[PDB]
Amino acid sequence: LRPVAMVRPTV
Amino acid sequence: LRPVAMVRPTV
Amino acid sequence: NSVLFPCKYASSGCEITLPHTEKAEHEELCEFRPYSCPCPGASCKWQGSLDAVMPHLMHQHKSITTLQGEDIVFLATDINLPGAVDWVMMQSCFGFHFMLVLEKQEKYDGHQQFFAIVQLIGTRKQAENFAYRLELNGHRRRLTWEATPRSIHEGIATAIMNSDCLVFDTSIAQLFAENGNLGINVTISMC
Amino acid sequence: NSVLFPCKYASSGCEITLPHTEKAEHEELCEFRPYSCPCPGASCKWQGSLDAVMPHLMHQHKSITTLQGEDIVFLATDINLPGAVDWVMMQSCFGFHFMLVLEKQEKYDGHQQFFAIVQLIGTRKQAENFAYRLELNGHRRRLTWEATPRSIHEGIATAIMNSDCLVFDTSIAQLFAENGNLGINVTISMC
Ligand SMILES: [Zn+2]
Ligand SMILES: [Zn+2]
Ligand SMILES: [Zn+2]
Ligand SMILES: [Zn+2]
Repeated sequence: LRPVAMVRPTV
Repeated sequence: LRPVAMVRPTV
Repeated sequence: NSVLFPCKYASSGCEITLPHTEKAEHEELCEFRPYSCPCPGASCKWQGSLDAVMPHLMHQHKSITTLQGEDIVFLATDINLPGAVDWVMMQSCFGFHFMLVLEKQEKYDGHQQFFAIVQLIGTRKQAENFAYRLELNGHRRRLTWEATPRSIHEGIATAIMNSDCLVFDTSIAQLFAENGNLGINVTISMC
Repeated sequence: NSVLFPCKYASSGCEITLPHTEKAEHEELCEFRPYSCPCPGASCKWQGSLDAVMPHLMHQHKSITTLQGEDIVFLATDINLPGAVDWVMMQSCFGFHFMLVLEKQEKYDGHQQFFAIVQLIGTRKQAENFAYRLELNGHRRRLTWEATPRSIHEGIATAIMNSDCLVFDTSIAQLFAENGNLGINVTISMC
């Protein structure tokens, strides 16, 4: 089972 | 290695 | 205590009446459902029963190349022709005939895209028992698309509009291309 | 013609010495050229030895995620945001750190597209030993792009220019996103 990165955007 | 189908363009 | 309603096509002599909960299920397989001509381009205006579709193709359309195999190469020849273009060929296997379509489309000026997709001469229940995989290869890069075969009914202009297919710009093409030829691997498998 | 110019960057190492019309054809492919901040922002104007790069991002952009493991899931949050968006993240594995970037932009006025690609924070001899795979799942549909990663030297701008990387359009990212969120599985591997 893979790790998960919740990445935040940027305009 | 697979069979090859040499296909021609139409319009 | 249900209410039942005549199949859509009954106006083509279907004699079946079914509760709405079930009218799709049959309306799909209803052997009275009439099909258009799967061959890309409004050229042909034939129409007939599912079963008349594969003979029709191998009668009036002999330009269409065919292949027996579960894995082939669909080799879209002379990729750089300017404008709209269309390759089309056919792939028989598993007692079925699937139809592969590469298609170049310049739909937004200056941005020319390729759009490749597969479709089964069959019904949507039928399609579902199957998966296709198109794949492009170049130097140390590969791009693969999986999906389940579209259905001759549903057609493919929407699939193509939604980009529910494989799709890649020309610049890309070039990195996957061979003396002006684009080799697409294709495997159809069962499920 | 034995007029042998030193390289500019020999003021900080380089010992190569070459004919006039080969200079700028080496001075961008040097191993001694200074680096520019590999963060995909236009803003940051940092420079320094490769080894001071990872230190750079860690101090100046603490804003930026990191994860370990040769097989993670880059989850781009809230994809539908209108405009030139971008996601950046870092993936340490194999003694090395890799920069995973996903860049939404309107490439031809009237068609906005996604652009996910990976780079190794290392020298290009170094990148040539890896391969990466991004892959996007959705209901019985899957699209995969694989290739070896760039050196952050080379930078990625060129690649996305020519489209050498993974490129799909908002239309499709729809059947891939889950609740406004695109998951891209990244596996990095060796060779
Ligand atoms: Zn019926
Ligand atoms: Zn016809
Ligand atoms: Zn030099
Ligand atoms: Zn910086």
